[PDB]
Amino acid sequence: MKIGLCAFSGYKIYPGHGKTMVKIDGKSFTFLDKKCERSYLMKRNPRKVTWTVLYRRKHRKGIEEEASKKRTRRTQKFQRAIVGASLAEILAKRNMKPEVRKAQRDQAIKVAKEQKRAVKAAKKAAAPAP
Amino acid sequence: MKLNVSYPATGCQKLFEVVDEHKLRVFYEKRMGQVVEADILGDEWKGYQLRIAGGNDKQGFPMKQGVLTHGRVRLLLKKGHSCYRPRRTGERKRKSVRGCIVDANMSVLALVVLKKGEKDIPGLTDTTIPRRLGPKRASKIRKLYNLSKEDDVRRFVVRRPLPAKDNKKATSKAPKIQRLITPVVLQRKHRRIALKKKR
Amino acid sequence: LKFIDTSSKMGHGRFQTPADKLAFMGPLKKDRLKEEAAATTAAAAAATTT
RNA sequence: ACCGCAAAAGGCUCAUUAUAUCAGUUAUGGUUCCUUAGAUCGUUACUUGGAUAACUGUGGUAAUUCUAGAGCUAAU
RNA sequence: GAACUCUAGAUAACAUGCAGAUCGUAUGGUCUUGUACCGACGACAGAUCUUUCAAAUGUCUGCCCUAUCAACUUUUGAUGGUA
RNA sequence: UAGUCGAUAGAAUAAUGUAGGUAAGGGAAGUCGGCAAAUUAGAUCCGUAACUUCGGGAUAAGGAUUGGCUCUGAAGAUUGA
RNA sequence: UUAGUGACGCGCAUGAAUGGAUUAACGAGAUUCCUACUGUCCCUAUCUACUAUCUAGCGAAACCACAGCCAAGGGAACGGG
RNA sequence: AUGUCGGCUCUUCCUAUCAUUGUGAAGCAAAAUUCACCAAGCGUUGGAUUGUUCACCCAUGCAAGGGAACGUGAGCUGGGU
RNA sequence: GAACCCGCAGGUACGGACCAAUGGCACAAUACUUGUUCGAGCGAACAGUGGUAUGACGCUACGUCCGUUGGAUUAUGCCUG
RNA sequence: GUAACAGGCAAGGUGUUGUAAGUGGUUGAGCAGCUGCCAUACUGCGAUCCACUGAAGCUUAUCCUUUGCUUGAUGAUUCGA
Repeated sequence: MKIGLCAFSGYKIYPGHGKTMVKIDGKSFTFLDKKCERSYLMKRNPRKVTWTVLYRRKHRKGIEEEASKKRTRRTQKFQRAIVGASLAEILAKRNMKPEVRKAQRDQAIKVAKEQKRAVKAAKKAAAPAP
Repeated sequence: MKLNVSYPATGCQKLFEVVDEHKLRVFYEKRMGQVVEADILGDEWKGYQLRIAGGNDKQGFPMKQGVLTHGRVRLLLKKGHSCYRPRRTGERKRKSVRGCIVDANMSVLALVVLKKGEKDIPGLTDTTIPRRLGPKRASKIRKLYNLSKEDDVRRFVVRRPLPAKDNKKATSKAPKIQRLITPVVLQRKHRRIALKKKR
Repeated sequence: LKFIDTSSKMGHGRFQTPADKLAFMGPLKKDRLKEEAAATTAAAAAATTT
């Protein structure tokens, strides 16, 4: 038997202890006890009823435990290598510092000059022939 | 219940079944994101911390973060939310949805382990169920390798060799380094500026 | 047996245990006042000594 | 699969509906117009950044479908 | 029909979009060859303006029978002014 | 204000009374019979039939609203500038 | 629905100022249906004040052949004897 | 001067037993009902109408048996008479 | 077509308990509210319990809990004779 | 039995009601009345709100409890084998 919460006064409803009303629609309202039942049957605003935990939260009475929970998560879990080049090989490319990287760059650019000049020249050679 | 517990640090996931009510009970009234100590869960999981990542119940409308009800609730949901990826533009649907907090109605918990305890469970720890694929784009190869604009990819891009099996001389696929500072696009920059000034 | 209704028959028993009362009923002018009195008495003692 | 565009109607029927609809007659200094056609942008990263689908794997409810969770990766 | 805010501006202030980190065709000029500088077409954006496909409302005039329906609209816009 | 407080009193405050009330849920099943009891009631506003001797029926029926506080308007008298 | 109402009316034993019929308005009048309502009831319960009760004081009466346990029997055919 | 009838309320018994118990009959195959027995221990009702017992209907329950103290007006009601 | 005993669960009608829950009552308790009075205020008094909302110790419902087991032997089926 | 006491409180638990008085706040639709050598306002009134205040009051007489307080502890008659 499950301890429920009074949907107007917030008070815990220990086994049987009072009454639960289920509307036609059906919206289940749970009452600890008659005083609650009768006040809300009489159509009182729980927000103007200082006997509810509901008003007390709004009205800043008591709280403490609920207010302590909320703040701080950044989260950065991993590098993502496996398949492309079996882990070690991606780790090797990953590590090789800037100075060596600039070398690889510049060497490739130097090789590329010759092919660009060659094709420009070759097209310049080809054009006279017709 | 059933725990789909993942050690996602090796990218792994395995399935375990908790028969015992007391062990099961630990999860009760814990919410998504909340930290559980696994020593009460099991003798195998001593010093394992469990984060509730997810869950799916019996009668399994999927756990949606923060609707808090232990039971189920009907929600009108919108692009692009949790329990809502809609095929069609401005589509709004009303679903039953199960809510966030572990209760005895739960078929499958989805658990990410925060911490490796004292003891290696084999299928999670030992075997690597991998870290899928290398970045491809010049830009994301940039920060993984920490290449910052001086130090360019070309041959740093992941070259995997795949045989097509039968009846094949095994080939390697480069693949396409998008937005390399490929000269063609550079010259289109020059052209756009060209049209503005000339006009 | 799974539960006993330990709540006040005196008449309409909200709360089973005095510990359950403290959980729902927030910082009443009550126990805290007694503590406040004690601290005051200590400050008085400390003044007299100096 | 993302993205963009179509799906606002073809089609059907004529119920409500009698100055209403609507035809002819017209107005918009009372307004909106994608599109297409044509023209227009010289007031310290130049090609950067990271997250997700498709994907991969694991799942949920008896179900269409709806999607949960984990790990990638693109952009007009 | 003009003291139109008209297609547009000056003076005084405003907020906040635009100005491509696109793509495909095809590459040239010129090397100090940086992989430099600068360059055509139209696809899709794009902002102002027109045009085009449109559109919503508004003018004039017209509809069957019925008085065994003669007064009707204004409870709460009815009909007009002003904002 | 004027006049009373005398209706023999005290303690208990039983039943049954008398006189005054209340009662879930159902709501006249009660009874000879709605008897007793209850609902209803003032005011202002809206709405208002059968039938009719046109006067009524009428407070028909059926509905709305009412405190307190704080403002505002309207509604008079008299000479004077 | 031995009720009522509208009909039918050879109406035992209706009926025309011996007034007959119809009827608005009116009635602490007779009667019937529905509703609202309620402790009228199902089905009972509780409460107020004053009593009943007990006590201080004060204090009758009705009635009374003799008076007062039943059953059957006989008997003026129903006995407290 | 022996407080009419019914209805309300309340009593105990009786059977010539409808139901229930245990039984015997059946042209009782089952189901069902009918007959009869020991048996009154235990049921035998809620309403519409009537003042009505009686009656007549409606509804349920396996079943809605019948009688005695013309019961019962310092108990009621006073409805019929 | 045996709702048939073994066996099982519930309810009915009756009776007796019990008030924890649930429901009912009002402490003239507490609050609110009207009219009046106490200079106003607080807090009360008066409206023969002022009204209204809630309402405990307590009582009590429609609430819930509890209601045994054999012999003798009838009816009757039977032994032996 | 100056103590296992008993009783009256106050205290505490437990209830009930629902946020007291007083004080502070332009909380507050607003309003009066005086206006500067210049900003401008303030002084009172104002249902209600908020803070002190889940408070104050009430609590069982037929609550529970008490190394707390104080107090009581000091009458009559009659009876045998």
